Amino acid sequence: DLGKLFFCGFNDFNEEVKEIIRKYRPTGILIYPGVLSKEYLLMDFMSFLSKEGDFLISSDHEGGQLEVLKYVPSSPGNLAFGKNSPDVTYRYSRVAGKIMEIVGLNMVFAPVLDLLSDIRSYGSDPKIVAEHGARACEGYLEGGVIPCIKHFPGHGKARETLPVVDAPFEKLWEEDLLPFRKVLEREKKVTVMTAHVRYSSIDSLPATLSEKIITDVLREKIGFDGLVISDAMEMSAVSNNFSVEEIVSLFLNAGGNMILLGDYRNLPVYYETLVKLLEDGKVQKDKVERSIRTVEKYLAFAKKNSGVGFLADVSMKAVEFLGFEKIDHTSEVTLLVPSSENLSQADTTGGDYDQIPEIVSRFFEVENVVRYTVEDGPEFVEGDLIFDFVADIPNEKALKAHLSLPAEKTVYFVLRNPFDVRYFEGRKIVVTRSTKPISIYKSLEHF
Amino acid sequence: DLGKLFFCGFNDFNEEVKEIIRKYRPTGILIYPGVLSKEYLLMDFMSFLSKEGDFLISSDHEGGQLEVLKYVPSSPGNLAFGKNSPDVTYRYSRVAGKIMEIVGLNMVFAPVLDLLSDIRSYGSDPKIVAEHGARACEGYLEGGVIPCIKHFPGHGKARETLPVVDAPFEKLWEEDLLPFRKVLEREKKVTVMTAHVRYSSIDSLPATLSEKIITDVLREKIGFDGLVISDAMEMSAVSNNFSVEEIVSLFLNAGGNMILLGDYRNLPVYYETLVKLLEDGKVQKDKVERSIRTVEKYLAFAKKNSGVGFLADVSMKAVEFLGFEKIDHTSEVTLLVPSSENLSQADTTGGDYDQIPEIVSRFFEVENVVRYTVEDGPEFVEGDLIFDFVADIPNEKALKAHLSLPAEKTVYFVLRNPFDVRYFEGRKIVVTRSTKPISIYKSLEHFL
Repeated sequence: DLGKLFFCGFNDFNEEVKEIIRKYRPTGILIYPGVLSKEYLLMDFMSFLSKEGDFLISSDHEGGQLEVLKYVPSSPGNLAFGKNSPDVTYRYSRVAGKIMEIVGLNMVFAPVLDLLSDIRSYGSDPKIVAEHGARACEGYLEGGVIPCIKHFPGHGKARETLPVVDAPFEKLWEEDLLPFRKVLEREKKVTVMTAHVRYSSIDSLPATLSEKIITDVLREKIGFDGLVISDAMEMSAVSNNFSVEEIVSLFLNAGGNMILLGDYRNLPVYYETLVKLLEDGKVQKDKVERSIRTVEKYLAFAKKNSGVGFLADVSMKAVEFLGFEKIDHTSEVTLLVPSSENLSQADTTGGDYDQIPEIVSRFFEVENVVRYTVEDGPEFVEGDLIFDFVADIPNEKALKAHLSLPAEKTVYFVLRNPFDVRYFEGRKIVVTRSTKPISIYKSLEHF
Repeated sequence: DLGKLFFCGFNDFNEEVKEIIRKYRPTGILIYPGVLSKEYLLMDFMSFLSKEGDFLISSDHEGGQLEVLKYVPSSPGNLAFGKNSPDVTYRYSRVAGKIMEIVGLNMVFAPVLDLLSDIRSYGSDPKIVAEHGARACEGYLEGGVIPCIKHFPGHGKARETLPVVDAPFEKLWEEDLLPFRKVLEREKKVTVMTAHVRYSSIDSLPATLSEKIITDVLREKIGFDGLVISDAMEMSAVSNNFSVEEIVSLFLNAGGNMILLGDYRNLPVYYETLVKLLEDGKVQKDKVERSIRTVEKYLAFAKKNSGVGFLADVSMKAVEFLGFEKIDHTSEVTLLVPSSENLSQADTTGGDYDQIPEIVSRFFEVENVVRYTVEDGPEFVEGDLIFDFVADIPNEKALKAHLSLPAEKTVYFVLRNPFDVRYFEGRKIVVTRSTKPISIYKSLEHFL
């Protein structure tokens, strides 16, 4: 139940992350560049989430200034789009959505409806902002991702730890809030992210922590009853001014639904805080169930597809182990990595070899990497454990170099043609049928 | 008319490329990493093709070993997939197809139906290769792109300028062609690429140029009356052993439809060889007009959207020029480009500024680059032409530094907040609403 109320950022994928997700079951999964820029990890992560349950998976891929998804054509951004027809915004959004879906994302942290008063905004004109945001939201929706409008009730006027807007509510309602009204009044399956700002006309609390704003204006005045999510609670604007206990309770009591933690590593403290609040009766249980239900309702209509995780399975299924069940964590391994013989523009082999050291380092302590050329084979070396990555064996000379290695403690990764197994009768062999990072990554993971 | 007969590879996009394309009207545009890896070029190229006509836009994105499109999730490759359900191959091909489509490609040079005898083949058992091949072709078509099976009738056994396969035609028919048969009689909407191999059981000529293979084994025996495309004719296996004249003739007369020039620069030569061979009667007019029709057929069912091209237009449209309409292309520009700090991993403005000199290099033969810190302003600088790219103006000492620059030679690029314009009253100003390469590129083009 309580994991539904949490949205977590991940900058890596590893046993710790797996553990946290299994232990607390947070529904919200925000994936950052430390995962995304390493497509084998992204694929594994998605494979894992596929098997583990039912998640809202998001990114900060707004287009323009903030772009993290390689898969999605680069956008000049919202301010550019602000001078075009809202139809094209619909167009870009529907493409981003579609690609996001294929990849496996089912939510996006966008569009920004804050006003200019910079390139992250559609513009200074409230109507134009609303027109674009609305079409943006339908685009994303039709593409396959639940969007998220930010930052309610509008961050555009703010001034500096917790920034402050002193516009009177009337001004706020006609200008900053307009796009939020239009969008919510027209699109339903939309989430809303709250602003870490003090609106000195209406509450001393930051909007994120204000019931006046979330309840009185968002839920009531505008009558929005969908998912409300915080900005990241570690940001200085709130974390420097409030205890975790204050934060968790104020937000939930204000009507918020999901707490966003930019750092998954903060979940055990936040979750246990909430457990306590429920025991204290300081957070009314009905408010928690309402949010769980709201969360599950979005969960229900979000797309649920393996995304890119299927590619991790394809890869794993092609691998063969020959001559061993497994081996153990030896602090160090020496890696014999063949040099990038091919320099043709479309061939990716070279880079794949370049990545091997870092892949391996997720499982062992590489300690030593030495590069060797294919035609000679590798130069004899000694170490506790030795991985010899094999591309091809072109000649008896090389073949010998490869076999001079201590059979008791080398593992040959037959990366290309499996019929190179023949050259290692009665030795320890990993047959990937590819040089790709993911194939190598999955192998090691299966020790 | 006969631009339909040509497929040309482009590793760049520029005034020459545009000129070849308008002059001769090649149907097939094959785009290489030289353009793909520079997204703003990819965009302007698609925008251009879009305004100019109706093409077959393809890439060598096989997946696995050969990957060229950032947009497509990487794949472990056909050999890996060959140990998987054919359904997954269908699955990949479809997502790959659907992405190519969004981007603006409407064809792909895959799958490889060649047998293993490595990582680019589905495997050694032809049964398996057949299944995966057809599933793949189905996938790509479902997604929006016409595939191209290759290389007909199969490179797998090539013994290594012009390789030879000496297998009995029966072994061929039973093994290497098995997949070509299976895909080809299930999916008429496919295309076929020819192999630069000599099959000694059939012909002394390479398949690319063999009427015994293209007409007798493919068009008649198999049944295939769709698109036949050459492997690239500059490849030595044909370049070293035959002349342009023989090449254009043997191929077209063998029943091949599109001639692939790896290097679009060989077009003028190849093109005029054909127009002469037509006057000479050394090339059968029936086949030329037949091929033109086959090509138009495929074209008429290929997807047509501008793809990523619209993003060029969107970027262009958000730009205003203020205080001039055009500037004389001087010999050198000096670029004042802001330097960038520690910022979120998600923020691309910094990488964007780094990219400005390569962009401007496309329009100037010499350039002095100086990097200034936004908070200080630009150090005073001289040049025939100065481009002052402005992120923002936080202080007065800095605004001063920007303003001390000479107003008849310096162009200010207001990259972010268009409010900033006010400061540069009456001066020459480019208001992009983006730090993105494409916006800066589009601006320069427009004032030259």
